[PDB]
Amino acid sequence: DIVMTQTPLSLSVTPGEPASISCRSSQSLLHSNGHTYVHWYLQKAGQSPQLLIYEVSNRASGVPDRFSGSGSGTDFTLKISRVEAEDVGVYYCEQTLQIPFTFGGGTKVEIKRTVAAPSVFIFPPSEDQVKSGTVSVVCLLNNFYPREASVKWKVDGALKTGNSQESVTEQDSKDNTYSLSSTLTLSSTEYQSHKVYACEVTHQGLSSPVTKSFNRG
Amino acid sequence: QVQLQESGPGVVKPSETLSLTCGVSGGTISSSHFYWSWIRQPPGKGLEWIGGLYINDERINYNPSLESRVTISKDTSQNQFALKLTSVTAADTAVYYCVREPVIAAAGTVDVWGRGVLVTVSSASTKGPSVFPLAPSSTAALGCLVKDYFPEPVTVSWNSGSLTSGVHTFPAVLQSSGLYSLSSVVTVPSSSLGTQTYVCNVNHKPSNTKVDKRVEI
Amino acid sequence: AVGIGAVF
Repeated sequence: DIVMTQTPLSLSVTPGEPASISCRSSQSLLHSNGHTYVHWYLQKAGQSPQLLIYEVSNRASGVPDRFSGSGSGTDFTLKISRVEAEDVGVYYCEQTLQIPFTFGGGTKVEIKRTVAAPSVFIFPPSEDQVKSGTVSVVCLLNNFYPREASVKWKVDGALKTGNSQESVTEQDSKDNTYSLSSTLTLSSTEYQSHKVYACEVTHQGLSSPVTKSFNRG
Repeated sequence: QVQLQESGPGVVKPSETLSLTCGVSGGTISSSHFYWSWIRQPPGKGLEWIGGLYINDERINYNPSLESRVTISKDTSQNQFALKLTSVTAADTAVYYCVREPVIAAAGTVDVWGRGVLVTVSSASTKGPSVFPLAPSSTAALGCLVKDYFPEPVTVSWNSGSLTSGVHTFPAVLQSSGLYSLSSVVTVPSSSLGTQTYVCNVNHKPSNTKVDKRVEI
Repeated sequence: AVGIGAVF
């Protein structure tokens, strides 16, 4: 199988400057008929892939002049002369020279903006939740940039690993920020076996850790 | 002109057979110079090519990593493109796309993709969610935990869809129980808590479940 | 994609 290697994994662009993504094949994509069978797609969030460029350099029929493709052989480059808000998403290269067709791992293109620290909120679980027999304690990190962030759960001052799950939104189209939920899930018994619950947040927009806590009841 | 309309069951039990259909709106499946493909995308993991067929010679190609289990057919009787996959496991949970590709640029300067259908492989029973309000213990965050549902997806809105700014609905996570959980939050002016009511509306279409919860402090 | 090599 032909391996397609895409770089970088992720790119941050401020709107209007060019972007350049790289794709390299494990073997030549030139057919003896003289065509080179490599293609570029954009897949926006929750949407199906959209063909941007076919056979290295040609533009698919509805794609603006701002997208262009270059390269030969084994090395290919997609260029976006000016990235606009509408161009965010995951770009893929693909070869259709040999069976099976194979795609690159994808390049996530996001919008760069000023570093923004998260606003942190902790939600004590409602009585309904406690009578249900299992409880979820939610810690919300809202409207931060960039996407990297750390959340530690501390129960009665002790670090608590496991029993927690995280989830992150796509980049918000208005302010280019991210939000994150960290949910610590416990049984009602274990949950009521402790008193102080805290989520401790670190992020490069912060000068020091941010801790939000509550005493159960 | 041509649109690919996918359909199939959302849930398939493990070891059973997945079956998907791709209807051809605005044309016939027997048009010359087109290649028909099935591609899948596991949640958050990139695109895998399954197989395809070339109309002019009716050669059918399979990805060797799946070739044992997959059947791809053209169905002239129903103007349909079909995929069947036996002995499915959780590894086959993915969004499935059919695509029509012009094998030559004279036949077309763009391909056509179906909207994509989510197929979940699980033994869980279709179940509506429990909804719990999330209240804090200058600006305030409120939310709702949408818990213990199967399968995906769920719809969350605020105040019957009239409140959309500052709303973040986080991607669901699969629990060890095999059910999903997510949270939806919104930031509001604290000034407003005395005169405004906030209600999360949860619509779980696969189970016909509709739940409203008022969030208050 | 537009253009399929494996077919030729």
